[PDB]
Amino acid sequence: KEKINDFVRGHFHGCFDFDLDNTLYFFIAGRYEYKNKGADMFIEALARLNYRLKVSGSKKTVVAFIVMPAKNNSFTVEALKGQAEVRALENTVHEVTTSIGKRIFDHAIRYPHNGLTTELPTDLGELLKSSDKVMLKRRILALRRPEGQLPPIVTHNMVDDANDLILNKIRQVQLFNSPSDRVKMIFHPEFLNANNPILGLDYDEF
Amino acid sequence: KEKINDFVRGHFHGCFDFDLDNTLYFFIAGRYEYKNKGADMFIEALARLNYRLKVSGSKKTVVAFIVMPAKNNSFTVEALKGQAEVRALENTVHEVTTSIGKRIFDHAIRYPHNGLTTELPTDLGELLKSSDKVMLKRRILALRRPEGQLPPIVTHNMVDDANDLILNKIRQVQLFNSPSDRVKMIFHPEFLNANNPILGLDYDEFVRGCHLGVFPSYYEPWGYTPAECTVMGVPSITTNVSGFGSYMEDLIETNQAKDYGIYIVDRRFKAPDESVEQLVDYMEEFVKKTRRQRINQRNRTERLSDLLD
Amino acid sequence: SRDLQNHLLFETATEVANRVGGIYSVLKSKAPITVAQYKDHYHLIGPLNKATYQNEVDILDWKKPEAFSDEMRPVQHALQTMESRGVHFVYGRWLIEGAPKVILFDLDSVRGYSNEWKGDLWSLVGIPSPENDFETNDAILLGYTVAWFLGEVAHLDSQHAIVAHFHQWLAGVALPLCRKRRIDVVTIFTTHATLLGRYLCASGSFDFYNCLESVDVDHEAGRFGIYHRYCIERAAAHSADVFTTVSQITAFEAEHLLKRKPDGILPNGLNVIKFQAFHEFQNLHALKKEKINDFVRGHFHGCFDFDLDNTLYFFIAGRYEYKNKGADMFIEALARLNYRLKVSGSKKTVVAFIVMPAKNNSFTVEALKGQAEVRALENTVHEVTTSIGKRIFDHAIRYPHNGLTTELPTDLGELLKSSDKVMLKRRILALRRPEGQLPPIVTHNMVDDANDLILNKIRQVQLFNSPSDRVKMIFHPEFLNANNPILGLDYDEFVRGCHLGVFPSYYEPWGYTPAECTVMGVPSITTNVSGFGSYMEDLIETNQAKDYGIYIVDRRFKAPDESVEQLVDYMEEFVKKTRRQRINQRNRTERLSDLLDWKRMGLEYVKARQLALRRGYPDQFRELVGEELNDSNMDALA
Ligand SMILES: O=c1ccn([C@@H]2O[C@H](COP(=O)(O)OP(=O)(O)O[C@H]3O[C@H](CO)[C@@H](O)[C@H](O)[C@H]3F)[C@@H](O)[C@H]2O)c(=O)[nH]1
Ligand SMILES: O=c1ccn([C@@H]2O[C@H](COP(=O)(O)OP(=O)(O)O)[C@@H](O)[C@H]2O)c(=O)[nH]1
Ligand SMILES: O=c1ccn([C@@H]2O[C@H](COP(=O)(O)OP(=O)(O)O)[C@@H](O)[C@H]2O)c(=O)[nH]1
Ligand SMILES: O=P(O)(O)OC[C@H]1O[C@H](O)[C@H](O)[C@@H](O)[C@@H]1O
Repeated sequence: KEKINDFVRGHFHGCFDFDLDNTLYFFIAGRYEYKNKGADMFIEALARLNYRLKVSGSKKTVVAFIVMPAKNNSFTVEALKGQAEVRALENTVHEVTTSIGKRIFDHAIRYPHNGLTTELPTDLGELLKSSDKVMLKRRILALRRPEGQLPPIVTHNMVDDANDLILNKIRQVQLFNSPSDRVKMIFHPEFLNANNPILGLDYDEF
Repeated sequence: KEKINDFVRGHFHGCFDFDLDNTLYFFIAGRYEYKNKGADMFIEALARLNYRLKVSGSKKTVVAFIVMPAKNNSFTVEALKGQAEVRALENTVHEVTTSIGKRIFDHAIRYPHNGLTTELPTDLGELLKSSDKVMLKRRILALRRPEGQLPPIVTHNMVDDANDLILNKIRQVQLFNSPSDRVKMIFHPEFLNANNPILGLDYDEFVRGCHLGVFPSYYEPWGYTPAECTVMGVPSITTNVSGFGSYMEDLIETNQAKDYGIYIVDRRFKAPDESVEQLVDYMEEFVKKTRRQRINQRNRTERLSDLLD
Repeated sequence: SRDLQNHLLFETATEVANRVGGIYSVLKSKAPITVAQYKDHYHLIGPLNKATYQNEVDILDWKKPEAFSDEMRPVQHALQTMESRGVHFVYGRWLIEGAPKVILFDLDSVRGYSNEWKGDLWSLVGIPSPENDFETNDAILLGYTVAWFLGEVAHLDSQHAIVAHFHQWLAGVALPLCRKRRIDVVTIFTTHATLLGRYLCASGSFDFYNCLESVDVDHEAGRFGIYHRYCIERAAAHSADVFTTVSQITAFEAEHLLKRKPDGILPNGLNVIKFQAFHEFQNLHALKKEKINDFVRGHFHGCFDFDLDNTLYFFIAGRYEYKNKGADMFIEALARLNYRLKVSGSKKTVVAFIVMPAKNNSFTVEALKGQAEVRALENTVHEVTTSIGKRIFDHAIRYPHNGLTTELPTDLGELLKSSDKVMLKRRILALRRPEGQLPPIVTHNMVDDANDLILNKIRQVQLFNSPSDRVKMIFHPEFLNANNPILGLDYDEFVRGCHLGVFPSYYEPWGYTPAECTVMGVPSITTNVSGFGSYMEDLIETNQAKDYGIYIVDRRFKAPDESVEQLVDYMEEFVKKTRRQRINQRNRTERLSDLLDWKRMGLEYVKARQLALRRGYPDQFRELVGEELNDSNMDALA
């Protein structure tokens, strides 16, 4: 689940308005047989669930995955960039927390000497310096997405996007991953594999 | 030097009121020859240095090490506990900063949604929870020393503590690592070795980490000790009755030699109390230096090591 | 009765808070000494970039009484007058070292005035301003707005003498207005190039440096469709109390093309970041180089057949001006260098980066996936070594019991299990690339790949990053920034990581690009027709200059083909160096930093301001100093 969470933060970079501790992960998968496999029904019911949850005031979020193979030209640049920007924020946080550590540690070892009156730091300024703040703010800027751009409904560039049965159905029911939709939609038109650059899970693990 | 610091924090646990970024490490090392290796001058000089630094209101600290083998029953319980107590605080801080990490990250990735008005957290309470505080306070309590206990002057249990020349001399001059002393004494009665459980450095590594060797020898036909020290780019005090000192004295004009990290005490044409006062003048002249001055002096000392090849 | 010692300074430029090129770098790097000297009397001025000003400018409240002193009070009243005629602006601290107060004017806020202002410029200066050109529109708007502003300050303030300094023709429309309106300020104009000089060199046809005196400026300004802009630049240079360039090369050029001999040179400085340890810059080189190594490994996944420990990194960087910045010579020289290195059997590898912005649709999927593929292998390796660790540890702690007869494991199989081998082999497969596919020569998808000048030149010389090529090419058509997903470095960091900067410019009034390398202890190749190269050539004997990491290519007194061969000689001489010799050359390069510090260069700006005050108020200057001093130029006065 935590690897799924990693992908999902990247996919929703700059539009991340829900708590993953209160998010559920539904999926459909198999060969791309729109009618036979239930993909038409799945997408329809999710749209009705999305309406149902909004009405009842639910705080849950469903992220729904479709894993069926379609003709594509690999992953979108947005799917990969989002992943990299998140990875980059992580690494920046790790540098900052390492500094925080040295400052907490010095305070702890020195108390109660040199005018330290509390066992621990009380003010965030004792731990978090302006250079630390600058690089975090830059990492946050990298994750911002354009005015009115929503999290996409597909992870790849499709050969025939305009005629695809699953995408046209998602567009018809109007699940565009709006912030007010409690049900999110992600079509992944490739079979899962641990060498996948965005979601490095084999299907069984996923 | 970071490995020495790590040892010093342990040694001074519950008594750590000075700044390691502004602490210098002096050492003497060799065979236990109290008189011939100058250990008596060294300790006597340090006690006078301590006086001069206190009077001048200097905020610097010198921690002097004596590395000379004496019969012992290995490390004290105190030495080992402090090392482990400090590690235990390290690991607990590492847990807590991992937590702080998750919380900073969440805020960063989530901004500006769900009421996050600032890009970063501003209140420490968002990052540091009460379970985290309880852990850290417990580690801090483990580091507390009993009322009125001072960091020891020795790391080991000694076979004949009461008749040991070095410890008798340290106690005679009353260098007991009191908080108001700006000079600290640590006698480590065993050659260094990276298997050592409290200061896991071999000797060459230890020397590199230090700031100044002090080797006021009285009988010393060569003096391999300051020579090695010079080869590691560490400045050092020697004497004109040491063969290393005699050789450098003849090879460089003595006021210029201080620039290349070679201080030479005169023990041949001066009364002992004049030699001690000169040794203090050199130590005090070195403490005064800034970091940039220390760095460039080491550079010059390292060049000088071509001459000993 | 205006005070000459306690005076205001107003510095005006289009790049005041948005990077276009080197002028941004001048104003920024120069702010610490300028603020140190003036404090609350200094103000930068420019056009408000409504899009990008958010990132760099701290917005301040100019209306509160606390935001100005009482001697500086007139500047507030002047801004309150501009408000009461509807001129919108922004007051703020620029978020740089120095922290200088800025005044950015909204050019949309006076756009209604365009036609009567364009007309006043025609009738009362002479400048035809065809409506087509949105650049010369915005220059006229800015210039009229600023001359209006200084007009108010000059009337409302009666204590301070005022120095108005302006950089480039874009900010120089205010100059003729201050002269024509007899406004009580003294003006400096600094030009960082010439319009005609760019365009003459760009059309890389003729021998500009030697055949300069014989160009008909009116004919030539005509044929380039530049005359209306050339006329602004000329009026700036002619209307200023003091006129300056940045280099002697450009001074020679501004004499003959703008028709006024400059009063002196304002050579460009850097804000020299000292370290407490001199050697700290060497450590930074090795840190930043490792991040470049990380990128390279991804770029060459499945085609990685060289040792990065025996690989050097050359770069050219700058705005996309193919002839003027010398991208042509660079690519040509690398191709010959490749041939020399193959012939002499060299084991070294050179990876050449070209960092020049071009129209693009972001990074290729390929370049991103490789980074992801390499990062994924790294983590699998980390997993595998953790397990290896448990196993060495068990062996070591158990020895010599339970039949462990040697202190350490001897067979790999004790440590590396088959499940470990299976995941490592999967990651190796993900890095594999199809039969015959070569590492790209470019990291982005181009708009107009087939017509791009750099790509066509790389194709012409056939540097396709083949395994037998000892020189590799990577074109990165965007400026570097630490949020970049494939090479997460800021430009300064990347420069520290590299080994050699290569900037064989034909047209370069100064060239901060090699100067920035020098300050970072990175050797650079420049030319004798560049401001920086001419300047350094004058200070160091040209063979000694190579040992301090200042390689200068002769593009004045040599045929273009001799220059290419000289550039190649330099590259090959550098490639032959051992590591020790590289480390020693970088130290020698670093020592030259002091020569480029603003603490030295910024004295020329003081001479330029003194001369303005000496020309504007001769009587007062005389009685302040004691003699009638020579005002003919900057050095004659000092
Ligand atoms: O990825 C990158 C790569 C480079 N840069 C920066 O771009 C700047 C280029 O200035 P440079 O002086 O080399 O030439 P430029 O201003 O383009 O042209 C001339 O004309 C100029 C007109 O002002 C004159 O000042 C200049 O000296 C002349 F040669 C330089 O300061 C780099 O640090 C960057 O921000 N990011
Ligand atoms: O990313 C994926 C998703 C599914 N599967 C497998 O492919 C089969 C899908 O079956 P299919 O849709 O062909 O027919 P079903 O058995 O589902 O009716 C299952 O056995 C899954 O284990 C896979 O290998 N990779
Ligand atoms: O912890 C230590 C301290 C010293 N030494 C070595 O001990 C020698 C000192 O020599 P000693 O005092 O035994 O007599 P000397 O040879 O100086 O006359 C030097 O060469 C040091 O390298 C060592 O190996 N480990
Ligand atoms: O990148 P190179 O020119 O090979 O330099 C590599 C060198 O860089 C710096 O000097 C480092 O401090 C050295 O440890 C390293 O050997």
